[PDB]
Amino acid sequence: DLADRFAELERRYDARLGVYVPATGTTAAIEYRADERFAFCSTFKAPLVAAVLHQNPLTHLDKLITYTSDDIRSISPVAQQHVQTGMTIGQLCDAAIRYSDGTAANLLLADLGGPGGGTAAFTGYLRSLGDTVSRLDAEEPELNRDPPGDERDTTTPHAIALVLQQLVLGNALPPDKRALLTDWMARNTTGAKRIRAGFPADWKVIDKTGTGDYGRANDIAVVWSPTGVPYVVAVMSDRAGGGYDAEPREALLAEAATCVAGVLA
Amino acid sequence: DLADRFAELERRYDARLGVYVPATGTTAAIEYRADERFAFCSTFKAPLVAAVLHQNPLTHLDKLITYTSDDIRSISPVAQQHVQTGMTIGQLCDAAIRYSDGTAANLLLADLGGPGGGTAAFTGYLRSLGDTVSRLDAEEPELNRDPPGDERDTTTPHAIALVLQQLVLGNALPPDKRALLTDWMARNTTGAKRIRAGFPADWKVIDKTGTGDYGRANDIAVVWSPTGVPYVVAVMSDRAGGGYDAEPREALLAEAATCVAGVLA
Amino acid sequence: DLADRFAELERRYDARLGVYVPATGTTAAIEYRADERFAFCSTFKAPLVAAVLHQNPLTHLDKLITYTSDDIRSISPVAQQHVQTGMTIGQLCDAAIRYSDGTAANLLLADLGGPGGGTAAFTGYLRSLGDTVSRLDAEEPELNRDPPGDERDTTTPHAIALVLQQLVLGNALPPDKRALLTDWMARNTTGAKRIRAGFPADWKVIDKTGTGDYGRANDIAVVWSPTGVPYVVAVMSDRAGGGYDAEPREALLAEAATCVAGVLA
Amino acid sequence: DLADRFAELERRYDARLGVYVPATGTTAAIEYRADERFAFCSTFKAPLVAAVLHQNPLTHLDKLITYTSDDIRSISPVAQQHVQTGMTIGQLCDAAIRYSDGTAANLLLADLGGPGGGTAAFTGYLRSLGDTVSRLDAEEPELNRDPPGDERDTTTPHAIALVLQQLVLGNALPPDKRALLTDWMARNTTGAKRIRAGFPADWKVIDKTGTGDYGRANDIAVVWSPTGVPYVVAVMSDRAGGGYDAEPREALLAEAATCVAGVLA
Ligand SMILES: *C(=O)/C=C/N[C@@H](C(=O)O)C(C)(C)S(=O)O
Ligand SMILES: *C(=O)/C=C/N[C@@H](C(=O)O)C(C)(C)S(=O)O
Ligand SMILES: *C(=O)/C=C/N[C@@H](C(=O)O)C(C)(C)S(=O)O
Ligand SMILES: *C(=O)/C=C\N[C@@H](C(=O)O)C(C)(C)S(=O)O
Repeated sequence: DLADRFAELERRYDARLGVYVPATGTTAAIEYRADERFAFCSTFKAPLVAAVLHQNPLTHLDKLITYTSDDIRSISPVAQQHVQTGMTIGQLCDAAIRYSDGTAANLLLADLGGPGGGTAAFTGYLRSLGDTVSRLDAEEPELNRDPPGDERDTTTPHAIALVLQQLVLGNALPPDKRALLTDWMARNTTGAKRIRAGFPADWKVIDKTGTGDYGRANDIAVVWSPTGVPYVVAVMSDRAGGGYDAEPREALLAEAATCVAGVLA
Repeated sequence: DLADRFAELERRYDARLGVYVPATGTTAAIEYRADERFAFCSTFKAPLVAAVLHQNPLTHLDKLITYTSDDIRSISPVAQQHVQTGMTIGQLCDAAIRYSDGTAANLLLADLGGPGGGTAAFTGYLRSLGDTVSRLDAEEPELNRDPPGDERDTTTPHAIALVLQQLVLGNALPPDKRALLTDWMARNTTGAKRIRAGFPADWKVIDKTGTGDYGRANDIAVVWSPTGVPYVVAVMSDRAGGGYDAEPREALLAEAATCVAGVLA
Repeated sequence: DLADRFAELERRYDARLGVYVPATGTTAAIEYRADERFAFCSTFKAPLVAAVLHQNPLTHLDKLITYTSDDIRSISPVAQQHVQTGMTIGQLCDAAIRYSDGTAANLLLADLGGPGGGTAAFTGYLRSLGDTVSRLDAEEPELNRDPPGDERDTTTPHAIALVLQQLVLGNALPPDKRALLTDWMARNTTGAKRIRAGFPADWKVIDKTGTGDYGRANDIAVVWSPTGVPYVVAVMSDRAGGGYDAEPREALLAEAATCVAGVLA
Repeated sequence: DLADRFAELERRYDARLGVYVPATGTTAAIEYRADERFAFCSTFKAPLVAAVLHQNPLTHLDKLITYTSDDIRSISPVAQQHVQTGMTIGQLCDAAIRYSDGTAANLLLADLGGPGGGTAAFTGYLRSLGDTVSRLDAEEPELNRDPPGDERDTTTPHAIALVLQQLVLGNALPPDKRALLTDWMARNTTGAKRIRAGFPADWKVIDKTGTGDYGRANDIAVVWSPTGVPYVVAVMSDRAGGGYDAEPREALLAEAATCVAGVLA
């Protein structure tokens, strides 16, 4: 039983492990705490980019957005260097996926537009992909700091997985819009020590990481087999027992992913 | 129930798969066809270099060995380039391991001395290491093409996995010699597509490959988890039903090594 | 007349090129715009680490440095994943060289201590080595975006080439420290397409890269002949005529290197 | 100029160096002892398989050739493992290129047919490519050991370049046949320590080596620049002053190819 190994890593790293791999024609689904709620954290920036892509035509990307020093609130390695010049919507998609830029996310959220920075617009977009569970209620960085047991800004390894299956493998976007999102994820720069570290090198890995308080660490990915077969992997985790300032354990995610690789090989 | 996945691979590739992973304090031993005989092929060169190292003072490595054109009877990518200069026992060790050089292995066997070019001497070194089943009856390239069912030049995944363990991890050698074999194997250039390919890149892998007729392909290795725990992995396979000319499938080996990796995480 | 090839590359890549290789015993010094000023960019992180190493005992490298979100001001691939846990002075040295992490270089500059985040100190360390020309007046990322003609945050291929010769080949650091700096520069991950790409593979190359705006692209390195002769190579280029957003051209650097390689053979 | 580096290596390696790079549209011709005669050695097997390719249709490759133990007269790593079974013409091509198999060459010569193992036939195909100079008179291994000064079994770095240019870059063979020759030369296994070791790794290199007595070391190659420009490089060398059993110096060839690489960049 793969679940015993998934229940060993929890004890080993003292964490709560969630895993979900959508079943294919050739393989059953992998499930561990799949329908338990975990905090999005930064992983919501994947479906956030595809939202803006879906409501707006390709030219919307060349729209410039200006901002000030007060708009920078979370880790923003790209946004802090363009406060004077401003950024085009496309650049904020690149910053938000590849570098998990917090400000670009809050901006892309306002670009969706609506109540409370268009968080509701975002959940809305998740409801037209058939996901009725997930929700987003705060912005960066408060969405990372909700206490355990609270359902705000939460998702489930089961529900995000399917979302990413629809977005990268399905027909949620047109191909030329699907091309941009995939590339941004294939060039993500924050997922080296996670899912990307547990799959052999001759597997392809696109991903979007998520980190937060209470030892939260997420990586959602689409990996390709050396023969070209695609699968979707969702790994979410937190260490609430350790409290607010518990340390997130990346190795847990990399070790988990290796277990998935073994069954997927 | 990792045996089901191994039995699925055998079907997928039209091959017979044999795997052994010695037990560790934390984990149980993995066994598929562990006590069946497969052909040594060029995996006998790892303990061959051990035997040479074992019976000689370190100074012997500088002893120059000269040979003639009629000695190059198989592929010898290195020895073929030194027929006029000659080679030292060390350079023959390096080539026999790192480039699986055929001529190197026969000269080493000769340096062991005794009946039949030192095949008997080699087998006695394995008996002294406790190996009760393995046997080397011929030289390169004959030892690669024995017909199926013939027990000559065969070992078992269980037997060789335990020899490798003692040579690298145990005390069969002193540290100053053991450190040479480990290096040579650490820098093998013929197994990028086998065990190396099924294990993530943060796992250290040292190996010696073997390939022969009847679609034979083996690889024996020591692997170090990212945390530092060492494991020994014997993977051997043949496709003797397809006949003499059958094609080895390196992907089988890699895929089994990826299966072993999930179980070992 | 190697200065005819360098000039032809300048014409071809629409760039200004600077090249210095100190003279060895066997060979003369290679010079092109050698005494002209080029922006440091990230190449300052190599002597910076040597600065921290020099002023502190080896166990100072285990000091834990904690930072916040506001401290992530440029791309910081490592620092951004450790905001919770904090980084050691050893880890910061690692990431400033190998991933050219920006937050790590800024922190280290502070650990040097002194006026304006320790840039006066970094400079003073260069003055103690003999460099009377270089200067460091800003932090990351402001030090990459100085307008052409300005002398703030600049060195010269001549000047930097001699600093790197002392730090690595000379005795500006005791062997135990020196070997750490040498090892970090040997495992660089940002210089695959620059000097490394311009030398044959059987030459060992350690290096630190530099990139900025105005198509700035530098790379400083020590290289070892196959026989073991060390040379220091300082290559720097910009394209400030094409303005702030001009694209750097790595292949200019990989080609210059290929020219220096032939002359040194 | 580049000729003074070429006269340095001669002194450095105590040898006689011959370099020829035919001029292209963009570059001039590199010449050093370009018309001085050097022993073919095993580089005649490049034009040899082309000759067999040329005057036969593609189906002639499947023809089978049986032979005996007495035919095995030179280093024959592949032909010695097929005495019983025999070899097809194509195996004799691949073997004679990639592994420099002596027996396979002497059989290909005899397949061309005619006087004295058909050597005249071979020269009879060189003149038709315009080469008035070169000649082949003996078989393996005698062609490798004619004395210095003698003209049998010689070509010139100028005369064999323009054949390899026609034979890979020209219209000497149709594409179908062209494809096979080229592939065999890009998979050669005897030229890692020569031209291939002196050009950067992002340059493509195909070659056929030659080695013999009197310290004779040749390599002829077609190399591609990282941008796609092809070049023909002919390096040949002997050390006639050190006697019949003088050691060949591969390093000279690598260094000369690195010197060719610098101007070509
Ligand atoms: C991505 O959306 C955010 C993660 N936030 C964490 C991080 O590691 O970057 C914190 C908790 C450090 S943060 O909200 O600054
Ligand atoms: C190394 O010298 C540079 C770091 N930053 C520059 C870069 O090209 O990566 C900037 C200024 C563009 S950045 O902080 O991304
Ligand atoms: C052609 O491939 C040449 C072989 N010549 C020499 C070699 O080193 O390979 C000898 C000495 C083996 S030979 O005269 O056959
Ligand atoms: C040792 O057993 C390894 C390799 N040799 C085989 C190979 O596949 O290359 C032979 C015997 C077929 S070979 O001609 O080297």
